[PDB]
Amino acid sequence: SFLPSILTPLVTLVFPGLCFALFFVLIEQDEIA
Amino acid sequence: ERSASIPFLKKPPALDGSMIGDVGFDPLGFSTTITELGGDLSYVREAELMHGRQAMLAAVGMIFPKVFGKLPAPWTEAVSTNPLEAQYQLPPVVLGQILISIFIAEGLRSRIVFGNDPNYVVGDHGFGSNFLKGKSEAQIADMKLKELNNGRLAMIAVTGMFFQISIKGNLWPIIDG
Amino acid sequence: MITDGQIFVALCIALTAAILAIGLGRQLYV
Amino acid sequence: FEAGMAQYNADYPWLAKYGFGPSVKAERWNGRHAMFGWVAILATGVAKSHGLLPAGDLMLTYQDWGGLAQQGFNTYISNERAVIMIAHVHALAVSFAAAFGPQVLGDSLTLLDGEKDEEPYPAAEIANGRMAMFGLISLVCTSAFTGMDILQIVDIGT
Amino acid sequence: LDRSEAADTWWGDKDYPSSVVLGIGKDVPSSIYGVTSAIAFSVGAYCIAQSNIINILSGSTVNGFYVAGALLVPYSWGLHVAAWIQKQNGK
Amino acid sequence: SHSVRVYDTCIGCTQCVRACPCDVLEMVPWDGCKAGQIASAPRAEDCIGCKRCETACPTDFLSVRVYLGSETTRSLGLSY
Amino acid sequence: WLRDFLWSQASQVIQSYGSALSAYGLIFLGAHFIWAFSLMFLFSGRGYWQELIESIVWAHNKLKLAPAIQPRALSITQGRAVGLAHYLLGGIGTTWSFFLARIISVG
Amino acid sequence: TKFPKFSQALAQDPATRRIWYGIATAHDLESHDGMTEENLYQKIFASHFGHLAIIFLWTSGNLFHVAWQGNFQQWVLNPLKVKPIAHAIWDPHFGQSAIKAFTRGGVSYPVNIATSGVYHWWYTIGMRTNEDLYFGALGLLILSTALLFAGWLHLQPKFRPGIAWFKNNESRLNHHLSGLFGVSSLAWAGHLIHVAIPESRGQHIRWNNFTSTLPHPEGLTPFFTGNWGLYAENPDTAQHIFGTSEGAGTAILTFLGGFHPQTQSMWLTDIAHHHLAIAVVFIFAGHMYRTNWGIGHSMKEILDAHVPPKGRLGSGHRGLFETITDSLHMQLGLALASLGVATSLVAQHMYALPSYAFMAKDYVTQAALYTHHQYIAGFLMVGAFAHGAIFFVRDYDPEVNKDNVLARMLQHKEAIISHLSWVSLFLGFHTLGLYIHNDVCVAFGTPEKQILFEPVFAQFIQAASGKALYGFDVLLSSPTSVATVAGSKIWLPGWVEAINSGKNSLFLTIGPGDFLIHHAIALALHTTTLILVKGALDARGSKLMPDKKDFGYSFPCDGPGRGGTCDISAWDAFYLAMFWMLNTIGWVTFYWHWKHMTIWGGNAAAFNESSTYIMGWLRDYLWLNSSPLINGYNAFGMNAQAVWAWMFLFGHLIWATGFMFLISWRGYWQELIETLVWAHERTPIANLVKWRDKPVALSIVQARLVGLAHFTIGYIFTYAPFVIASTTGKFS
Ligand code: CLA
Ligand SMILES: CC(=O)O[C@H]1CC(C)(C)C(=C=C/C(C)=C/C=C/C(C)=C/C=C/C=C(C)/C=C/C=C(\C)C(=O)C[C@@]23O[C@]2(C)C[C@@H](O)CC3(C)C)[C@](C)(O)C1
Ligand SMILES: CC1=C(C#C/C(C)=C/C=C/C(C)=C/C=C/C=C(C)/C=C/C=C(C)/C=C/[C@@]23O[C@]2(C)C[C@@H](O)CC3(C)C)C(C)(C)C[C@H](O)C1
Ligand SMILES: CC1=C(/C=C/C(C)=C/C=C/C(C)=C/C=C/C=C(C)/C=C/C=C(C)/C=C/C2=C(C)CCCC2(C)C)C(C)(C)CCC1
Repeated sequence: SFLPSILTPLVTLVFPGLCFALFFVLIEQDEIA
Repeated sequence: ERSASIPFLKKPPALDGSMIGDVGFDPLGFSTTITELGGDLSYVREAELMHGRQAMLAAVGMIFPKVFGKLPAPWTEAVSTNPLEAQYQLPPVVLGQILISIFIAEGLRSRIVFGNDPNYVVGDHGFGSNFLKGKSEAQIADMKLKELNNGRLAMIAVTGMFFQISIKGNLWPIIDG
Repeated sequence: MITDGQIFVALCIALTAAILAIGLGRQLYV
Repeated sequence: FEAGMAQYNADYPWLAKYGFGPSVKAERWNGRHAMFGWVAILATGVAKSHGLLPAGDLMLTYQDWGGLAQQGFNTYISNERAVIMIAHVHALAVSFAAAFGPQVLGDSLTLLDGEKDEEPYPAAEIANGRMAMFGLISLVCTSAFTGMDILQIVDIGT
Repeated sequence: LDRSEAADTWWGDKDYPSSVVLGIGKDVPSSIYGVTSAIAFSVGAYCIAQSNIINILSGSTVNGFYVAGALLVPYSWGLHVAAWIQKQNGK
Repeated sequence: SHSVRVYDTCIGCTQCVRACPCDVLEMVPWDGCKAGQIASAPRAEDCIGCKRCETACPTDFLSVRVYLGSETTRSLGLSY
Repeated sequence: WLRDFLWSQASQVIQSYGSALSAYGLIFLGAHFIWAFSLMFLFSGRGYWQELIESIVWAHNKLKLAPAIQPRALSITQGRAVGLAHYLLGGIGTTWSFFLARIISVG
Repeated sequence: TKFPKFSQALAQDPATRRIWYGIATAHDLESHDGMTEENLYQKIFASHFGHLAIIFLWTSGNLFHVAWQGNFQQWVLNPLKVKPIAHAIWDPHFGQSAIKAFTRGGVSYPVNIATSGVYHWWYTIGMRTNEDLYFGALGLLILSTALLFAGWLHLQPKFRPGIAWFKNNESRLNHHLSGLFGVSSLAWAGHLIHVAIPESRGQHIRWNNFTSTLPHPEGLTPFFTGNWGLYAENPDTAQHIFGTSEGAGTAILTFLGGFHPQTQSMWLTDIAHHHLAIAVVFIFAGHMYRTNWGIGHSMKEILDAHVPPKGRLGSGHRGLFETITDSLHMQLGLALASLGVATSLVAQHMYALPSYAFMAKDYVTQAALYTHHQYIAGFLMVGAFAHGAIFFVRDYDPEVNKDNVLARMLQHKEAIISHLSWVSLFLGFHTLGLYIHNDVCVAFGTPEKQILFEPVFAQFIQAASGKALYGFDVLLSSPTSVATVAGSKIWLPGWVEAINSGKNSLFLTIGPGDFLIHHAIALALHTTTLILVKGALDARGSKLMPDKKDFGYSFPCDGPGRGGTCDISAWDAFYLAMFWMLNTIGWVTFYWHWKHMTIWGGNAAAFNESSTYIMGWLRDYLWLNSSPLINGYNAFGMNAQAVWAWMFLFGHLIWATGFMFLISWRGYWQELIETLVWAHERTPIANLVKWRDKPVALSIVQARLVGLAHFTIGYIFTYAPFVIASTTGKFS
């Protein structure tokens, strides 16, 4: 099928990259005032 | 000190007559353990009302398909009049669309179910509540108790029905075949 | 032979599980 | 429904500020993309009718596109798939330039950042977007349940 | 069961345990305990011997009333321990 | 920051203060010891945790004791 | 490198038992043993060994033979030195036996 | 509101260690800021729900992938020839040669050959088509959805259970033994009798007709009349073929014993009877404890009054109930120890008594499963001991355990540690000495001088179980024995032929190599227990550090004073015993794999001759069987084992990289990072990009953890390719 081509890059490159970006930004968020 | 339903067993500590249909019937003590845990009986009462209403609707809709009739038969001509067979014979369109209708109804209900609304009354979803405006609080309690009793009966009835259709294939006084 | 529709309904159930997992994670965080 | 918005915001208090979430800016942008996508699938339908898209049983080869060709796998990629994917890559590149690049002209994507708000809902494009996205979800619903494909459904319904 | 809802049964200082450890059998006399222990051990040994030794146990035919009674050997052990406990408790 | 404590087994040898490379410790008057002094840690925030005080302490077990805790720029001793 | 050099040329070493190069095979195994033994000193720490020595000293004191020269775990610098020395000896001995057995057998 | 919100100290931490310590202390809920016991228990409950959801998602994923991309239907027809497929490969880095090589298993796309035995398990329990696997995957997905909803729900205010409910031990134990164990095992027996035996006998019983089809021709009339032998009458014949009605019986509950001849696996009727009987026993066991009615037992009373006379065991078990029901670490340690013992038991029993059809001839799956479960058993045992140490250093109250059975352990810990040291030293000295003696004797061309000790006691136990080749003639090996006479009519007629048949792994023949390797295993177990026991007992304090409990469980050191205090915290005794866990499980798996490879090849003389010396171990097991792995890819081409070769060298690399963290320590790297900080701050252009957390070298405990993880992961990722690729290449 075409689901492997559609999903493997989506879930192994785009999603983990966005997760790393989100985690980095969140850990670098400073205290509220 | 003693249950009003089972006069040789202790009254359930959680139940105290402050709910509709309270006759001290809790041998196992579900209310007792829930109160020890910390939760209230609002969840179980609202689930009871949900199950009772669904059982009443199911009972009427299961005696009907073969009593007054299986619709004008635009598409239901092929669906078997046996209720346990009809569920595995609904078409994809009607099945999915009944599914999505009940899904949106339940999803709408879920927020007020698990919400923190202090004014929420159990079993008060606003559907058809206009008739309760005229009646008095004693009458309101009587009507809610009648609803609870009918649902309680239907929960057990239906259960019978389903089993009779499963093992015998017909109810005794109705649905001869 | 598993059908495309079968894979799709399984994927829909998986997405529902994903939403519930996100909710559980949020409730665990708070 | 505003109560659900507050419940979300509350839960996810970060995604909220940039407009990502149940926001009017997000609804508007999708709606724009959904209208463009109705136009897009119509364009592909007439292109396939007029045999516009290099098409047929022709398939890529490992010697021309390598491992992305997937030659030897069960998947059989076609040159029509390749060319439409190239068109979508061009669309994505232009979009990425418009989004992460200057707000040269037009409208932002991230709620104009700058601590702007979401303007709760011509300004009927949001209604059209509601139309387009409900049509799209209906199309996937029929393609999944009835199994009658997509271009075929569009052609027979139109 | 809560931690408070428990009798004090520790007997390390004493030479014998209190009869509270027997539970429902706390009030049972030592003579009755001992004679019932002897009867239980004899019956259980007889049942096991007739199930397995005297007749080799066949899967097709097992009595069941011999399987029962074989459990009385542990019961006989408990009964003679309780007999000793009651004898030392003078009860 | 780390927590520096001094127990009453001290014998006023003033060697912990000498071993101290951050001026965290000082001698203060005391009644229990014959030398009339006891170590004290009024500047524990400057502590880095090398435990030279503990190394230099001659008691059978350490009158001066350092418990590592929350890290800071000073405690980590980062020049950057 | 792993297949055509180490695995391929270790044949002359491992197949040396019962021949003149049996000494090279034995030294090969012993050098491997010493290299592995060194990792104990390289990874471990003095506090664990001092506590273990305290338990053993109790066992000896129970029989009234604890020495006047009290036993101690090796210093930290000494543990590092012992680990390094055993590591180097094991490695160099392994290569020594391997090269000598291989070259004497084939050349 | 920094990332470690649960730890204000780490939040104020300005270096990069904040992220590391927050990640590694995220799940240490007991030490979190502003934490209460009730909230701790509720959060643990929710995390348990999420974990169960993850397990069921993993199972559903395996089932779905086999259903969608696996050749289950083709494998069903010819189990002994078709290779099971795990899942398809999607990799844009593969070349045409790689795609061609990985195209296998009778499919048109690259795939991976399953080595988990899931095909055999599902075929045995009665899965015959991809549709059944898909519906099972859907059911597991729905179950995971329900579990996630439950985890969310039980964190709500009105649905948050209380501390008393959590600490209700009697009700939990009653239900988790009578329902979770007992009723679940009864349900599995019902599943076997209703779906698995009919499918093995050639009947398609599914949800649409299991109501109509009777499991037995008699029905429940024998059950209610008490003529229960009718269900054992007419067993399966020795000419039965699995999955076909020819040679099929009607018995549903039997005690034939032995093995099914065609599949060389245990009888499904025997398995159903097993589960039924053990379900009955568990249901009886689960009525022991007092819950709301009067009958039952009080565990506090039992423990309190179990004290032997004259203070033999001190005050007895007084206070143990309080400590166990208060400390979660003791409960965790007991659970981990029990589960590690159970994992070792399943590893030891699956190969000896295979239960799944055609698994005995699937050599790769057997070795993979044994190695897998033995490694997890070692991990669980080390975890049990580590959490016992944490309980001692965190949750132990001497006032409660005033002269307790637990306190006397601390009282004579010196004797315990010294005797563990003695037995470890004795075993190691003499095992290594005998091995080196044999090595030198064979090296000097005189194998006759070897010190070869026959494992007489193990051979005696085999003879007592029913082996006859040794000629001991004891108990079941003796025809005249009363034990043989008593058992002659139920299970011995099958068991004797099964054990004496030489084509099986049931009670393998043993010799001097088995003696020596077993004593090596004893050495390794005793040394691991020595390290772990010493850590647990010295966690509270020591002569070098009597106040260790104040510092806690995992601290770096006490400084260079008093001669040096490296690795003193009793977390470092986990760290150091993990090495011995890897060592002992590696020895065990080497032994299993070699003794089974030779027997599969019909060349057991090679093991019996060469296993008596370490050169033979290095030559005839590692060097000999490493060829098909390293030749996975070479200069001339590549095979399907190229992935396994890559992984062998990758695990080698990870294992070697662990040595860096384990050998080189923090000061060198801190100075190096200071130099790098200077360079980054002083270079132009790049100095505009500036960090937020000050970069620092990894902490001492952090780097010990990282090095140990590299060591362990390299260990497993370099042994798994060997044990799978060599077995696959040799097919024996
Ligand atoms: C409900 C569950 C169940 C069922 C349906 C069967 C069915 C069968 N078993 Mg039994 N079995 C069971 C439970 C069950 N077993 C349990 C729990 C055990 C103990 C581990 C055994 C141990 C066993 C053996 C060793 C053998 C069988 C065999 C048999 C066959 C004939 C038995 C017979 O005629 O007994 C008729 C008996 C009765 C109607 C009355 C039984 C009442 C019991 C004794 C009550 C007390 C139970 C006790 C407290 C539970 C704990 C166990 C205790 C004995 C140690 C038949 C296939 C034989 C076989 O198939 O050989 C090929 C055989 O050799 N069974
Ligand atoms: C827009 C709209 O609609 O607004 C709504 C709003 C609102 C408020 C909801 C309204 C309402 C009211 C509603 C919905 C009322 C619904 C009432 C309904 C539908 C009530 C069924 C009861 C059934 C029972 C008790 C069955 C007993 C069954 C029993 C005990 C049996 O027969 C037993 C038996 O069968 C067995 C088991 C086996 C057989 O062998 C024998 C028999 C047959 C004897 C309004 C105002 O009307 C309109
Ligand atoms: C039931 C319920 C609730 C609800 C609800 C309801 C009814 C929700 C309904 C939601 C609904 C109906 C959501 C559809 C979204 C569709 C989108 C975004 C599609 C975009 C698709 C786009 C932009 C596609 C674009 C293209 O692909 C096209 C077409 C052609 C290709 O060339 C490529 C491109 C990219 C150009 C509450 C109120 C929330 C509370 C509680 O939960 C209970
Ligand atoms: C530190 C600590 C801890 C931990 C611990 C551990 C980890 C342990 C383990 C342990 C173990 C792990 C053990 C085991 C054991 C075993 C045994 C003891 C066995 C026995 C057996 C038997 C008795 C058998 C018998 C028989 C039979 C029955 C049949 C056949 C024959 C024979 C003879 C074999 C805790 C947490 C507690 C806490 C405190 C501290």
